[PDB]
Formats: sequence, structure tokens, C-alpha cells
Amino acid sequence: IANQPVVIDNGSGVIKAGFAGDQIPKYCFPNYVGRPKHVRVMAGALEGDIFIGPKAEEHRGLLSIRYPMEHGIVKDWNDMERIWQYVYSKEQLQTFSEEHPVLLTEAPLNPRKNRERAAEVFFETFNVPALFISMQAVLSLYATGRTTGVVLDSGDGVTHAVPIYEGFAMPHSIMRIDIAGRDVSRFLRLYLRKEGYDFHSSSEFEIVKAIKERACYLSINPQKDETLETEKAQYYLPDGSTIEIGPSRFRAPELLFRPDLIGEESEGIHEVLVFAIQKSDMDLRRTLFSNIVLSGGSTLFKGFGDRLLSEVKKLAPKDVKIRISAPQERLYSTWIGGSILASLDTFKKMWVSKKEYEEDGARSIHRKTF
Amino acid sequence: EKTAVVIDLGEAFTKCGFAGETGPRCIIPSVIKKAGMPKPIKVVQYNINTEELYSYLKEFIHILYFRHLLVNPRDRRVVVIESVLCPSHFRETLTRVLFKYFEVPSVLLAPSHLMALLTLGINSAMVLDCGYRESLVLPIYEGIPVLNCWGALPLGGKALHKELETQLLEQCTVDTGQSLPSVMGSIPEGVLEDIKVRTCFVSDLTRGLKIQAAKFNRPSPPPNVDYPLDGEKILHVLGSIRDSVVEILFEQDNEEKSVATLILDSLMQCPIDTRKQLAENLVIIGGTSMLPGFLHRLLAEIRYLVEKPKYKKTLGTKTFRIHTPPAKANCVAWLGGAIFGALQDILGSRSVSKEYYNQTGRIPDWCSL
Amino acid sequence: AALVVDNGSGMCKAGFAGDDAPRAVFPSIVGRPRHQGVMVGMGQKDSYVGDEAQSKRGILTLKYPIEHGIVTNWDDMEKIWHHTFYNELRVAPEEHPVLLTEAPLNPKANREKMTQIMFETFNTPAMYVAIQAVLSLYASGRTTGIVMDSGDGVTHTVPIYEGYALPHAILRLDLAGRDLTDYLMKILTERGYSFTTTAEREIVRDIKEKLCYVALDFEQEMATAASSSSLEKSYELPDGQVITIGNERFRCPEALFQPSFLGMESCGIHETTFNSIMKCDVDIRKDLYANTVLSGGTTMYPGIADRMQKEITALAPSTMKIKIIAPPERKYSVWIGGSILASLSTFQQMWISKQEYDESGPSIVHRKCF
Repeated sequence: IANQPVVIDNGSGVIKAGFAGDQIPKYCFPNYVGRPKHVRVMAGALEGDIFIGPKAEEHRGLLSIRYPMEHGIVKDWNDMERIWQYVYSKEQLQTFSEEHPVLLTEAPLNPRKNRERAAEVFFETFNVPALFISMQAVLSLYATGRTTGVVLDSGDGVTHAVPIYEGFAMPHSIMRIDIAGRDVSRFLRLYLRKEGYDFHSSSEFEIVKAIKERACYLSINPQKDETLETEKAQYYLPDGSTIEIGPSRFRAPELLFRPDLIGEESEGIHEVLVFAIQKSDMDLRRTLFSNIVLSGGSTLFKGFGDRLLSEVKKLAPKDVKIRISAPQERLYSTWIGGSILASLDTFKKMWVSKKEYEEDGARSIHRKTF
Repeated sequence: EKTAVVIDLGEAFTKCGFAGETGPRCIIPSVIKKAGMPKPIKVVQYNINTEELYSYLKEFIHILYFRHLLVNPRDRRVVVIESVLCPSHFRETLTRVLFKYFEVPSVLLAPSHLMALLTLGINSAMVLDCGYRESLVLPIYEGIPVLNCWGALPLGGKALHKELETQLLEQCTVDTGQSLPSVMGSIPEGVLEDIKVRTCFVSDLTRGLKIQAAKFNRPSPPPNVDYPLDGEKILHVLGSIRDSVVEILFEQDNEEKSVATLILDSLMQCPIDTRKQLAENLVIIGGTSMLPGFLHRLLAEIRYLVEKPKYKKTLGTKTFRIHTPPAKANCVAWLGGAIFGALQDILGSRSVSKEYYNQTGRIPDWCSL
Repeated sequence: AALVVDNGSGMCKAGFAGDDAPRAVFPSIVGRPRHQGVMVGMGQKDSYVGDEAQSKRGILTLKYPIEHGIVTNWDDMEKIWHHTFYNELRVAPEEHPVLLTEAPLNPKANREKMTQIMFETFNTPAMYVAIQAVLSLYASGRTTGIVMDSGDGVTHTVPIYEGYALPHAILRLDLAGRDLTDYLMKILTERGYSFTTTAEREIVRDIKEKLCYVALDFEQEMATAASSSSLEKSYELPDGQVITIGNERFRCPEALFQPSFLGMESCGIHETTFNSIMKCDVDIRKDLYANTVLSGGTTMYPGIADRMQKEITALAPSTMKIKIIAPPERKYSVWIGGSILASLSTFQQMWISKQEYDESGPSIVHRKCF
């Protein structure tokens, strides 16, 4: 049974789906479940109360949103099952889970229990013939066409840097942080309390994400921007009222380079990129600096790459040719690589079949991934 | 030598007096009385013209120091107890009014939760300040406030006022001058504060659950008493209404949020070593906490939320003790600032002076550089 | 009269000469707090040291000054010495002489800088730097025997015969307790117990001290772990939360015997000791096999002496009688040796003096050491 396999690119902020051998994912929507605030008398079997995808984006004010995933690790499993069911249902894909093999994605160094429970869902609740879980860094390199290079990525959940050199992923050189787009949105909300424009609800939290996406820029010199007085630029809400953003727009993404403003110790994006290159062997470091790949949504800030160069120039050895490459489609880079990986003839060998899972179990899935 | 000034600004009320005295000298409300004006305007406001705010602050400070302090603050220091997350725009305006107009020797913009912790005399504590506008949480561990662990729902005094205005308008019973419901569209805030202080009886956990069950498909409705009002229009306010207004403060469903849940979310964000000391020392301050029979309903609701499966996997068994302060619940933040200012002429040096303000530009807020 | 100060990378141990055990025992940490613009109440210390940093762990950035037995930050090491002398011991360094310890095959500049700080800053009357293995052998009582010393900084071996150290047969090893603690912390993250910050580094260290033990046979222990759940113990944290791990008890200290897990590409502690003995002269191997001394905290795992006996016998010829000297007080063996060395009358003529340091400089220590 070798049908056209489905590529479900997972993620805490956004989830993407479609088919193998395609240019761009046709079906992209944010990964959350929406429930009405003023719920009905019964607290068990709800009816007409679940919205996933564009319905939930349309009706924000009614629904109390909640993300099932946190830092690339699902907390609420029933919500992720409903989202996966919505992906497969007639509202998005219009195909059965029984026909096609599956290509799932996960962040590196996650809990194995969640990976096993993910496989349990795909094999038993849905009746998948074959499943394969893969890394985000390996997929990004497939999309670009390269074999060598570091893959710095910054989604909504996880920021991690995995150095790979001519098809050799280094496990001990991996760096990982719990500082990402969701956290950047949380501190922009914190800073907009200091501006005056307070936000509280989960639907109202998505306004802070929209402000982050549109009106934020990373300064080269943060001390110089602080000494200067900001202009206080404006932004219109979906309601109508104007908001003077002020210094919160530039101080919000500074987080990713300075996590001391949190009150929780993290490496940061710039250190993780350097540390991943440093932890690898001596001869591989110069090739890893030359081939630096960006990915995820939190790399799309204005003057992000210019700052990420300047931090590398500060930390890295002097007189070395740095090159932070970045594709046009940075958000979709991981899905494109999965579609390319799925289209290749080797894909049949890598996956975990349903029969092999029934015989062995979780051990066979752990062996095939690494 | 010189007893410093203490101020604790806010939207509803303003605690003010001398440093060293056990409790403030007076507490005039935040509003001001203007000649040729229908209604009294509030002083503490956000998102509004700079020059207007500056004039409003001068007007409030002028009526304050004569009546409260009976002195020129030009002789000695000041402690302006701003609540943390009070807008930087508003702080800059306060800094301008204190230095440019009046010309004080020194000022201080210190946080409310850390000073409220100085009253208890312990270095580590989870703190909750239920004021007028917001109900802010902030855990402190060994002096330093843990900032990213926080929470503040729009669920303080102003939310209770809005709910009282809604529920009274839906079910109204005014006397003649009987029937005639919904004659007046709105009602004044000062009267509605006096109703909250006197009438509103806070329910228990079991009573609250019974009220929530009744709202979505009636037990213990009494007691009910009328409220007198001016112009010969007494209104027969009910007993089930005031209990229903108090209930929305602890309403969990469909937001996953309440006054009780906000402490648990703050505890969730905090690290593992810090966790147990914050749970042991849970301080409750602010205006809404002065309500009668509030601390039980909170502590019982806190415990009920810990028993739920979602918080068992992280928190589990925890000894939630509520160490109460010496002064009253509203006036804990002020007493801390009075302790901070009176005793230490040394810790007055760390605060910003007039010499430093003119050349530099502004008092340093918790920000970059 | 004289003070002994074993400057360990983990636990800094110190006390007086001619004593049973040290008085001052604490972790060599210097926790600096979360620097935010918000104020702090009723005063506090800018940089904590020792047990104070361990008590108030949740906030402070715990940075060790010594990394692999190498002092990285010297201002941090100077604060810990100051904390040892004035606060803990309650005695000035000007009156008492000071015995110090470093691991063998260390950088030559580190002794010179250590000695400069003692004479210039601290104004010591007399000082000495000894090898840790030489003191560990001297605490045990024997003149002859190899010492497999292993702390959190550095594992190393020093073969000695009839009071004659063999400096060229010494073999320093990069594997140590800190690398085992980091490995345990990673495999904890693999089974859904994520510990990122440096406050949790001490909790996983404390888990490593309690639960973990050396396996007699690794493949057998892996097979029994899959079958039964009796080996799976539970450890409660400082927080009321309690966690259970099955595989990770025996798997953590196995990294000593299989460095391939950590990604070091080095010899294991079992065969590093063998390779040290083979580098010695052929006539004096029997006595080194007989007196295979252990010392340090990384040799305090239950059943490590049994595993060393199995592996060394497997490496060596069948005719040899292998024997591991594993005392009850091997955790504090380096300091006990320094106390006995300080107590002897022969050591009074072996000290460096202030006048000799002023004549020569820092380079005099290399002559005095060995």
C-alpha cells in the first residue's frame, strides 16, 4: 500500500499539511482549539462548540483559545487528536488516514513519552499504514538543497541549533532553549501593560501576536536606542482604537538575544548558534560558520539577521567568513523538505510500518529515528 | 533628623502620611473637587494628554500636602509607592511634577509588593494585591521580585462595580416620590462603593458552587436588606444579587482564570527551589481583600484548584499558609514604604535625587540599559 | 599551625593540619542574582558564596570558577578563598601556612597565578602545591600503589612505587562528575523531566548522589530494567513534586566505563588505569595491580570497586591478583593526605617562603612541586 503520503508539519504556534511532491503547503492554520466562553449547562459532550482553523480565526471574540502544545511538547492530547482529525477531515484535506502514509515532524531532544503517545494516536485511533517522525533541521537542508550547514531555527515553541556536515547530524553538538515566539508575545503583552494598553483574554492574546508580527524591529545597538527617545508609532486594532506602541516594539524581540529580562536563565539565539559550532570538532567549525541556515517565524523581525551577524562577529574567531543564508519561504522551509523527503524513493525504507509497530512497539520507532 | 513623606497613589484611593508613624495620617480619595464642574474627575488616569496630566497631578499634590502633611516637602525626602506595571508615561509625569514644579530634594518609585513584604519581615513571599483596576500577583524570593512569574486579570474593584451596575439595572425595585424599575440609567460611584462595603456578603466555597450550579440549571438566597438613597428614592436591593456579584470574582469556567487561579499560574511559572517557600508565605493585600469573609473563600478555592488533576502533576501536596500583616489589608503597601523611608537614611541614597534628574533625564524604570 | 585547603571543582574542602576531617566543607559556587531594574528590600549581598548560594539557589546564576580542575574566573576563585579563610575557618591567612592541591598535568600558568594570589593578595607566610593522587595515597597509608582519583573536575591516575612517583605514566582524563551530572540531566529530559537552568543542575546532582550505582554487567542490567519495575526508585525534590526513573540509575555512571555515550572518544576509567600501569616499568606492575587505590566523590557509587575488579582482571593477564583499595573515607582522601603531610616534621623544610618568592617569583613553585 504505497499511496501519495501526507506531510503534517507540526508546531506549537502553527500547523501545516498537504501532499507529497508539492511546491508549498496548501493547508496552513494555527494549532489551537477554541471553546465558547459562556458554556452550556452540561460539562461533557459539547455540540457546535469546537472550532479549528479558519472558523476559529474568524470568530475570535466568542472563543476562549488554548494551545495544546508548549515548547514543542504537547500537554493536552485530546486537543491534538481533534486537530489531527480536523486536518484529515473534509473541511481541509478531503482524504482518509487509512490510504496514505504519514510524515510527522518534531523538535530535537523532546520527551520520548510524547513521541510514543504520538505514534499510538496515528497507528490506533487513526488507522495509518506507515508513519515516520523526523527533525526540523534535516528537513530545512532538504528544502534548500544543501547537505552541510548549521540550522538555527526559531518557531513559536522551541529555538534550537543542530550542526550537520555532509549528511552527519551531530547529537552532542545540539543546543536547545525554551525561548521562542510564544514567549516573545508574552513579554510584548507584559510591556504593553507598561505602555498602558493591557490585554488578558486568550483571544485578546492573538492581538499581541499580530502586533509582534507587524510592528517590531531589532536594533543593532540596544544601549544607543535606549539613550535616544522613541518616536511612538501608531497601530490600528481590529476594533478601531489606535495604540501608541512606543519603546515596547524594539524591547520585545531583544528577549531572544537577552533572556536576562525574563528572570529565567537561557543561552539566547546568538549564543546557541555559536555554542553549537564550538561544541563540534575543530575542522568542522569554519564550514559550519559559512553555511548558517535560518528557519521559523521568529527569524522574520526587521534587522534580526543583521544583529545575528554582529553577535557572531563579537563571539566567533576573527577574520572568518560568516554567512547567514535564509530562503524566501522561511516559515514553509520545513514542510517543503518533508514533501521532498516524502517524494524520494528512500522514504519507503525509513518509515515505521503498522505491522512492525504491532510486533515490536515503541522500541522500533526509537531505533528508526536514530 | 527628618521624617520622609510617603505617598501611595491609585485610581480609587490614596494612602498618604509620614514615614515612621504606624499607619497613615489620612486617606482622601483619588478624585478632585473643581469649581464649575458637574462631576469630580479622577486624578490617576492612563493614555491621555501630557500637559493635562501634569496639571491634574499638581492640583492633587497641592490639595494633599496642606491637608495631609502640613509642611513643605522641600525639607525632606519622598517615597512615591507606584504599583509595578504602572505606566512609564505616568511615572515620567510624576517625576516631572515632583522636580520641576515643587522642587523636592529626592523621590523614589519603588514597587508595592516588595514593600508589603517588608511589613511581614520575611525575605520570601507570594503576594497578591487586589486593587481597584487590576488584581496583580508577583512572587518575591529572598528580596528580589521574580518578574516573569506574574499575573493580572481585570477583576478588581472596577469589575465588581460594573457587575453591580448590571445586576441592579436588570432587577430594580425603587420607591415612589411602588414598582418603576430602570428609571435612572446609571448610578454614582461613591454610592456604589458604600453598597459594596456594607451589603455585599462573601459566600463560602460550597455556597459558591451551589450558586454556579443554579446559574446553569437558588439554594441559600437570604439575607436581603434595602439601601437608603437621596431624593426620597429608597431601593429594595436583594440578597441573591450581591452574592452573585461577588461570585464572578471566583468564576473559573470558559476563561480558565480567576483570583485563585492567578496565584497557581504564578506558582507554575516559578522555579522548583523557589516553589515551596512561596507556597508557605502567601500574602494577600489591597482594597478588594478588605471585604468580609474573603480570605476563607480564597484559601478554600486555592485548595480546590490544587485538588484538580491539572495542578496535581506540578504542585501536589503544599502547605498554603496565609501569614497576615500588622496593619489592615488595604494599607499594607503604605506601611512598607513608611518602614523603608523612616529607618534608613542610608537606603535613601539609592533613590533618585534632584541633582541626578536634571542632568540625566529620568528615573530608571526596569527596562533596557 | 598549617591550614590545608583542597580547592576542588565541586566541594571546596578546608580545615587545619593534624586533623581527622575538614571543618569547612561547601560547594565552590558564586551565585550572582537576576539583575533587573527593580529594587531589592532591606539590603543583600551582591555576590553570594558557598552554602549561601546553595540555600538561595532558585534565583542565582550558579557559576563554578574551576572547570575541569582549571580556574576560569580568578575573581570568583578569590572570593571563595576569602569565604574559606574569614567566614568559615575564622582565622587570618597571614599567620598560618597554606597547603593547596591541583590535579596532575594541569596548565603551568595556573600554579603561578594561584601562588601569586596567595602571596600578593592574601599575604601568606608559606605555601605549597601538592598532587591530589599523592595525598590520596598518603591518606590510605601505603607508599606504593596507583591512585585512580576521580572528582567532579578531573579523573586522573598517578602510579607510585615505594615513594617514587612515575610522572610519565600519569594519564589525565576529561571525564568527571560534572559530565556525568550533565549526562543524567539530558537522559532525564528524554523521559519528560526537563532541567535547563543552573538551579536544577544541583537537584540532578543530588539525584546522581542518591540513586545511581555502577552496574556489574551493563547488558544484563538493561535486560532486567525492561522486564521488572522493582529497580525503578522514586526521588522527591525540594518541591513537593516526586519523579520516577528506571533506566537512568545504572546508565548515568556507565559513561565512566563507556565514554562513547558522552561523545568524548576517550578510554574508560577501567582501562585508563590499566593503560597507566602498562606505561610503568615491567618489574613494578604487580604492586600497582595489588594497590589500585580509589579516591574522590566519583568513586562513591555503590558497586564501582566490583566493576573495576571485573574490568581490570579482564584486561590484565589471568595469573595476576587484582585488588582495589576502596576505603569508607575515599570522598575526603585528598584533604586527609594534606593534613598528614602538614603534620609531619619533614614538611617544615619543604615550604616556600615570602623571601624566596620575592627573590625568584612564581616560577619557584615548579621546582618545589615535583
